[PDB]
Amino acid sequence: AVKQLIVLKFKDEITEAQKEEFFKTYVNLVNIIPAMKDVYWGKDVTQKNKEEGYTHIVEVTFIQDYIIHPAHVGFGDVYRSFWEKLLIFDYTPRK
Amino acid sequence: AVKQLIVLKFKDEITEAQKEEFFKTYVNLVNIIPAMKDVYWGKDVTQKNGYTHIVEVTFVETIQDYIIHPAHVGFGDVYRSFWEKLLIFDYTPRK
Repeated sequence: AVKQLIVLKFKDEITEAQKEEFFKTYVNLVNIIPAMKDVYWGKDVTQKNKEEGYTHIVEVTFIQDYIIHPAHVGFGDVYRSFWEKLLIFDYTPRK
Repeated sequence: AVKQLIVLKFKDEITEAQKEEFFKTYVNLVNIIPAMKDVYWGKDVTQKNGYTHIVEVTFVETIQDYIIHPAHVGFGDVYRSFWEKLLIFDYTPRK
């Protein structure tokens, strides 16, 4: 199974309630994007690399059907102003 | 459950065989460290952004035990010349 890791920092203007609604909306995308099987998210507690400033993590389990899906594109349309930086990684987890 | 996410880029001199050995050793750490419950790793395929690899470790208090642990310290002592940069995040996955 294939995973997508999203690492992000929100702009300073964005409030806590706004972030909770951002993640809740992204989690509910699972029910309307057939490619999306699972989503978890989390906030970094240790701030080991605070020079970089990334604060949150999203784990999505599945990608082209998702990328152009209007729900996915629409989510990007609504919330793009929320994030100051963003890294995306796609990979197959192994041992 | 608490997860540790490690994002890294290797030095250009590091070879594919070395990286494979790096990850197999890191994965076997689950056998030596009681706090370490599970490990997966993967290589980013998309290159959307310089980071190339991810490691997912499954366990916050029992993270301190891992961090100080001689096997974890020893792993860093062996292999830290391998990586050019790394990010580390600790979080509790939720939805």
